[PDB]
Amino acid sequence: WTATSGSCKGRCFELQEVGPPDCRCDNLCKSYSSCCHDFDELCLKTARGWECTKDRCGEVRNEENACHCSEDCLSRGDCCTNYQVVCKGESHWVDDDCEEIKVPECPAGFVRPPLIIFSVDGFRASYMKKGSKVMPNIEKLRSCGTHAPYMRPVYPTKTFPNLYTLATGLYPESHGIVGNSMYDPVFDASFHLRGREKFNHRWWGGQPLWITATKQGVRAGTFFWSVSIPHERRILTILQWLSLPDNERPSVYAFYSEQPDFSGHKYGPFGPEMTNPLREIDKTVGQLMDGLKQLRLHRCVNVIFVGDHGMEDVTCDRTEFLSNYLTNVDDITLVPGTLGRIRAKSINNSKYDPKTIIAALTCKKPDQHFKPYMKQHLPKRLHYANNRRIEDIHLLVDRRWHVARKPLDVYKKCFFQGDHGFDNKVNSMQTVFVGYGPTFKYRTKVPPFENIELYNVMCDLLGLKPAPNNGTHGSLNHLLRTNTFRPTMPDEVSRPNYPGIMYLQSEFDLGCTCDDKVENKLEELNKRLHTKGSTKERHLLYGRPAVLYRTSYDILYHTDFESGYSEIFLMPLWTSYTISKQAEVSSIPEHLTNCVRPDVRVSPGFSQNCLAYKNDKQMSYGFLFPPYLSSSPEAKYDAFLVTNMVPMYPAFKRVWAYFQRVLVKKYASERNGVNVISGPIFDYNYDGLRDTEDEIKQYVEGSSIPVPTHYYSIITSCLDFTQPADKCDGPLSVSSFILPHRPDNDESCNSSEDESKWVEELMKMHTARVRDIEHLTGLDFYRKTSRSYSEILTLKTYLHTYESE
Ligand SMILES: *[C@@H]1O[C@H](CO)[C@@H](O[C@@H]2O[C@H](CO)[C@@H](O[C@@H]3O[C@H](CO[C@H]4O[C@H](CO)[C@@H](O)[C@H](O[C@H]5O[C@H](CO)[C@@H](O)[C@H](O)[C@@H]5O[C@H]5O[C@H](CO)[C@@H](O)[C@H](O)[C@@H]5O)[C@@H]4O)[C@@H](O)[C@H](O[C@H]4O[C@H](CO)[C@@H](O)[C@H](O)[C@@H]4O[C@H]4O[C@H](CO)[C@@H](O)[C@H](O)[C@@H]4O)[C@@H]3O)[C@H](O)[C@H]2NC(C)=O)[C@H](O)[C@H]1NC(C)=O
Ligand SMILES: Cc1nnn(Cc2cc(C(F)(F)F)ccc2CCC(=O)N2CCN(c3ccc(S(N)(=O)=O)cc3F)CC2)n1
Ligand SMILES: [Ca+2]
Ligand SMILES: [Ca+2]
Ligand SMILES: [Cl-]
Ligand code: NA
Ligand code: NA
Ligand SMILES: [Zn+2]
Repeated sequence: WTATSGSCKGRCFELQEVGPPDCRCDNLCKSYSSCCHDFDELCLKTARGWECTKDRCGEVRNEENACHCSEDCLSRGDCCTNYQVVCKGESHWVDDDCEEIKVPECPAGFVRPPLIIFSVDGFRASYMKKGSKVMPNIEKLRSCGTHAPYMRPVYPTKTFPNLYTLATGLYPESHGIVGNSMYDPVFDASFHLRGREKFNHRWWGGQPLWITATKQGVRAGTFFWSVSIPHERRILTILQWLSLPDNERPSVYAFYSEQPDFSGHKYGPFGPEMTNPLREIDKTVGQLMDGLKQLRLHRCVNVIFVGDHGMEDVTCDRTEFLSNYLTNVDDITLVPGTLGRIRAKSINNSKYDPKTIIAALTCKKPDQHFKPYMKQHLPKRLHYANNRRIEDIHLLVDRRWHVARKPLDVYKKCFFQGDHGFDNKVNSMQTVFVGYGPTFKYRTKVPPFENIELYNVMCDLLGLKPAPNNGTHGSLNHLLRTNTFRPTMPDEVSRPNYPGIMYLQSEFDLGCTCDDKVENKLEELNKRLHTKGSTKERHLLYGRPAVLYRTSYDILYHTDFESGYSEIFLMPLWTSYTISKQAEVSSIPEHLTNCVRPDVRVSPGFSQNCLAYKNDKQMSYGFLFPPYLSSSPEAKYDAFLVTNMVPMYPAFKRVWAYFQRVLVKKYASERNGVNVISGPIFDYNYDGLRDTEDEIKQYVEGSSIPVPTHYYSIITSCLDFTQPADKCDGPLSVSSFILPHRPDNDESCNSSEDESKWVEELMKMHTARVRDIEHLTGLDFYRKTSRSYSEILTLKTYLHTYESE
């Protein structure tokens, strides 16, 4: 019930919410059908439109008008945004030259520069260049302030997950808005864009910026706008709140535009019909900036211009139908479109089987335009699994396509020419970031970054402590003139042991063999120095990784590589080696094919054994430092130490051996040397965080040797490739991956072909940030470089995407 006979007189766009049944006058009352009877008349005035004209200048105030051009409008804070231009000979903000804002220039009574977030739906990154001729105000923000060539959204690249990620700094698996449509099996309730379930607070986790602000004493405008409120009235409302008295005035505001997304779905991302929505959005930015200029706030407020996701060409004919693959199509529920999520239609059917659905959807048609995954197998960079609202079975849809359950779903629903939701590394899905104001830098371009980082920066802009989130605070310090956050590196929790030679060969009973009994004081002191760390500066270039949890591990040195060997997991946590551009690849010699050698620094009890692999018919082994890249025949024996061995499915060994034999030397050639850190990851509860021992679900049969869910590598070189990786004076360059450790290559449809045709494609799909690996291992890399810590945090958030420009 709403008692809609209250009044909005003196309450239009009130900031505090009034509870049912009393009627509301806030910017969300329409969406709840709860506005007072006189909300339209009082709060949504339209008379005489949105612009002053010469003949209105100096008019007698008429309270009916949408906005005013009477002499008293400046002190009332309700002039039309163009009032000073039409009536007082002033210029539009866009016509003024840009001039560096070195210090905030704020009216007295302003405690801090306000922040205005101007959010645009479906604004594809490339619109900034391609539409620049019809967007002069946006182009002035971009060229005079701080801009990125693009900003990466979160997956799925849909509105609700992304706007709420912008507001919280959280991945959708953590904040709970994992799609525009969701079923929660614990609530037994469905969330949809249409209707009332979405307003229930139980769906929305984390802490959005307006709550962070309010908890810390910083007042916030209400961020949400009902769709029927015209944009001109939204801008006027913001400008009116900015005229409130000091103690009542908010410091943070949001504007939202449904465009250009609305027209992009109808016309495609570059339909000729898209020029006018871009012009209209630019005009709205111009009203805001003119309005700030009237209030003397145009060199006081920080403005962020930001989008939720881009837009791709998608039409009805590019739809795959599950009815062309599955026999049982009526036994499933599909969430369809630019991603798929599948679950059982009925929980009472125990002849539903995910294994059979996946197999029926795998590589079944030559050009197939989607790929099925159990969610724990999705690329870890998507961070899309740890939530009960994410169905176990997921379809990753190719850009430009849809999936649907049956043809009748698509013609009983062609209209549309645009859509979005695909993998967040797809170029068409990228969106925009510009920051302009006293706290942002002047005429500065910054590299692309992820939208999960912005909440921390918005908190820095407002002097707030951010709630715990998934940004890396400090990684965006290079966007800011001041208010930077100066983090300190985490403290190491476990210090390593440095074992020497402590065991005789006969103490080991591992079932391993090696033909190594090939028997010099010159060369002998030398090999002793290598085991004590004499080449360590060449192979460990950025210091040893720090171990941020409690565990027992050993540093082991070798001529060609250094490792941190876990006595608990029986294998290295990390293995670090440098490969110069001059390095040569060699074979594994015949007599060494099955060689595994006890390591006399590490007890039998803290070693793997060969018998376990012999007996486990599913599981084989590989090595972390590759024997192919040994510096000499004699050094190569170190690569067969049992402390360099790790468990690998034979199907995974295909991928790993090709990476190590072919790709590393390719990278060294191209990048002028590389330093590689490789290791295992265990994430059996798919939470993106390092597993403890009692979470491990699989061991090499009959043993305590844990099986990794993934293998990573971090591949670092000099950004100035004219300097070799091991003698780099300035910034670094990194690419990394987290490969899933699977017992088949069903993910790669062309895996019967030579590895040259499919392995690197797989690795690109599983590209990762160094920070993703940090979460999954509890290790902290790049501890000892020449570089500032914020620069290193930016390097750790980099993702190498393998998209063109
Ligand atoms: C990205 O950043 C985020 C934020 O930093 C990281 O997420 C944090 O990760 C921590 C570990 O996974 C986690 O800390 C746990 O908190 C538990 C208390 O939880 C409530 O309180 C917080 C704070 O206000 C709150 O935000 C939580 O919100 C979640 O849950 C509600 C729904 O109930 C949602 O609305 C909301 O969206 C959010 O859901 C997400 O997180 C949960 C897990 O908390 C998932 O289940 C969801 O799928 C979704 O992703 C809560 O309201 C606390 O209980 C935990 O302690 C347990 O484990 C420790 C080990 O130290 C042990 O001492 C205890 O025994 C205890 O276990 C007991 O319970 C078990 C379960 O019943 C049981 O098995 C045992 O036998 C025991 O009885 C733990 O400290 C923190 O909640 C989240 N925060 C958020 C906001 O998500 C995230 O990791 C980052 N991601 C990456 C990749 O880095
Ligand atoms: C979601 C979400 N999370 N946080 N916020 C708040 C937020 C955060 C941020 C920012 F600062 F974070 F950037 C910036 C702006 C906003 C306000 C967004 C807003 O006013 N709307 C209401 C209209 N919405 C909407 C879209 C489409 C349809 S449909 N399918 O029926 O056409 C129905 C809808 F209700 C989009 C959200 N929105
Ligand atoms: Ca959107
Ligand atoms: Ca885990
Ligand atoms: Cl969805
Ligand atoms: Na085996
Ligand atoms: Na295959
Ligand atoms: Zn859309």
